[PDB]
Amino acid sequence: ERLEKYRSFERYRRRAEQEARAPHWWRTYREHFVRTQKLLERKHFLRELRANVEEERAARLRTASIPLEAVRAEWERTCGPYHKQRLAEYYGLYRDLFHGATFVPWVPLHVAYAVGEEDLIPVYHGNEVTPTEASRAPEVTYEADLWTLLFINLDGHLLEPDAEYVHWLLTNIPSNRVAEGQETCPYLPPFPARGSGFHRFAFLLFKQDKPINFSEDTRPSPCYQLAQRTFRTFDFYKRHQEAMTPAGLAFFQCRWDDSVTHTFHQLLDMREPVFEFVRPPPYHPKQKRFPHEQPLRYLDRYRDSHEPTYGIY
Amino acid sequence: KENEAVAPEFTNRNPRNLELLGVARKERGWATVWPNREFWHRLRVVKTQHHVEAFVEHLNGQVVVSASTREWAIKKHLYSTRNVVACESIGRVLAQRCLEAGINFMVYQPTPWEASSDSIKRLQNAMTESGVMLREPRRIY
Amino acid sequence: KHYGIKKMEGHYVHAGNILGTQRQFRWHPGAHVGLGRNKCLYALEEGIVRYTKDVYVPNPKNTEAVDLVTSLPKGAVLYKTFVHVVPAKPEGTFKLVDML
Amino acid sequence: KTILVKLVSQAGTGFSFNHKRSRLREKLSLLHYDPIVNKKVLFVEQKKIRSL
RNA sequence: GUUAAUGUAGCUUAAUACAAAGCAAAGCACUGAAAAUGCUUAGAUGGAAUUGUCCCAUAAACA
RNA sequence: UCGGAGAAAAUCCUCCGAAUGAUUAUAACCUAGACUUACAAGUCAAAGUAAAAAUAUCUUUGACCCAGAUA
Ligand SMILES: [Mg+2]
Ligand SMILES: [Mg+2]
Repeated sequence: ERLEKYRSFERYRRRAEQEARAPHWWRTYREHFVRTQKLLERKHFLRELRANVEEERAARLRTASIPLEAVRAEWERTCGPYHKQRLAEYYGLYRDLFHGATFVPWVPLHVAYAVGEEDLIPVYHGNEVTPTEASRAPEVTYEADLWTLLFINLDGHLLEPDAEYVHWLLTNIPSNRVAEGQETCPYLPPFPARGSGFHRFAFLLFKQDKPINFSEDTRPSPCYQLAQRTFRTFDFYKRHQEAMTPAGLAFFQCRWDDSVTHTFHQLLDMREPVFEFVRPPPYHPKQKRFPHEQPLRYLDRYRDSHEPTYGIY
Repeated sequence: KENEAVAPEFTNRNPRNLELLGVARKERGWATVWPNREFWHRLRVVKTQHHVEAFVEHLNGQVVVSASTREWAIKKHLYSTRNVVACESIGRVLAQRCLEAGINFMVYQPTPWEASSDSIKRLQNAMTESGVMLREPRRIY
Repeated sequence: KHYGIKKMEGHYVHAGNILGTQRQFRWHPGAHVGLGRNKCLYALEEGIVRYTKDVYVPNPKNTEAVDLVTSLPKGAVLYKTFVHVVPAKPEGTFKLVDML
Repeated sequence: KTILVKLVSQAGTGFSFNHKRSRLREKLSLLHYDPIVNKKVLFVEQKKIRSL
């Protein structure tokens, strides 16, 4: 009786939700399925905004609105890296590319694929872009002041599961200008096979201390051999981990498209493969000579062919 | 032809390949408890004494998309932390983040009294107009 | 009759297998486990059975549970026993059907 | 006391099903699924079968 | 002068990070009252270390 | 004969009830896998299809033969 009693449902709900998160000795569901200058500046603006009567009037008249672009730019500078890191880990980029190592993104990298001439499709984290839209190389811009920019097909390999294909890699990029990068790998369009799901493509940016000869990494131009596009980021960055530290991220998802047929035929010059999603066969207990109290259908579950046979006759 | 060598079985490792296809399992039990856990992605809206928040969380429990008045950029342009317009705005902020993240389908579980609340109705209007769907599609067996 | 636990914890269970019978709710459905009108518990997936304790939250609409839940003291909340099955197989895989 | 009665479909088909009603209340009439037409239609009481 | 001091907002040994947090408390509406519910209100790190003592503002008693 | 409570899985052991009734916005067809059980009878149910815009809750009888009723 000493303890007070919850007066509303919400109080119990929130307490229960917190209770679940805390560890417990008994078995539970989770086990199995699992500076000061700024502050002074910040306060001044808030008092100014509070003083503004027009803001108060608009709020109580429920007509106010907020500029999206300004918030987006502010979010990127202040705490965008923290949110950006979450997405990469959720999509498995860290575990599959760096074997579990984590690097916080810092440069608000920007990419967009030019569509025709009037418009250009942006490439955020987790966006969906068709292979046709990615036929040509995109426009890349970032605030710097060397660099290496890299492309991967994380899950598009057709023979070896671990390996991945390069689209193009520029090295020895000075400052922001990108035309000065060495074209180690010429650009190729995405080619995800039909019926094989969603593939994730990643944009990587590494800070370069001093220019390094990537002669071994360089691929011939033009190169249409898949045996040469295969590589591993983990070992690749191991040989350059002294002068290379990642600083950028951007990825998108793409499905099959008609252009993919052209890529496999015209330049890859091979027959395109087709994949289908197959479910495991249904489970049936072992067959019995006498199926007591089972319907006539019992015999159908164990037959292979649907057409009659006549044996010796 | 070297290029024509292909393994019999493809192995996509995308953590969201099956979920987007619609062929991934959703937990179907919890018939004596509220709320139902048969969702790929769920939206939780929390109202505190001084702040209002909203999260998108996967079944395992990891938050993927989050918007909160605690975020600095939001408040500096925000007159009041607890307003009907603020609920609309935080929803609009969340909506844009979801679309770029690619989370086009979601589910919401408003309690009866909370559902009647005008602010929540306004928030739903913000999400639906932005095009985030508040009911997931049925699984394909 | 013979009310009891048909399938004990740590046993491979196929889809449709009945796990428990009960006149009253001694156990509650959990993950991938359904309810029969007679209140029996069956498995909705192939996997391993597990018994675990967990917090109980009722539907808002039902009166009796809400009345009791709010009346509980601030210190703690009531618990219950839940049943879950852990799936043990991938639902499907991709295979090469044709080269065109 | 209660009486068992036969409800007949008014779709032109002969489909019927048996229901229960207390002898005190009026004759029953209901909506029900008609398999032959594959639609919901009215069923109207036509005859008495037995008293239970 | 020595103690004792009291030193993020009623409370918290919230926090120093990507926020000065959570809770208590307040107004109006909703008619038995209260509670619940919806819409609203007002706020603080004296200030450090170093944390899981100063430090001076302050400070009764010591004096 | 069947069901509920104690003894506690024995009894000619200690008790109460049942051979229904009320409300029903009307609850289809088809089908993996299981419980219960000497036999016979009795329970629960994914997916698919169909009507609609998913389950009616209260909670307990009788084989075969042989005669009925109508369409
Ligand atoms: Mg039998
Ligand atoms: Mg079904």
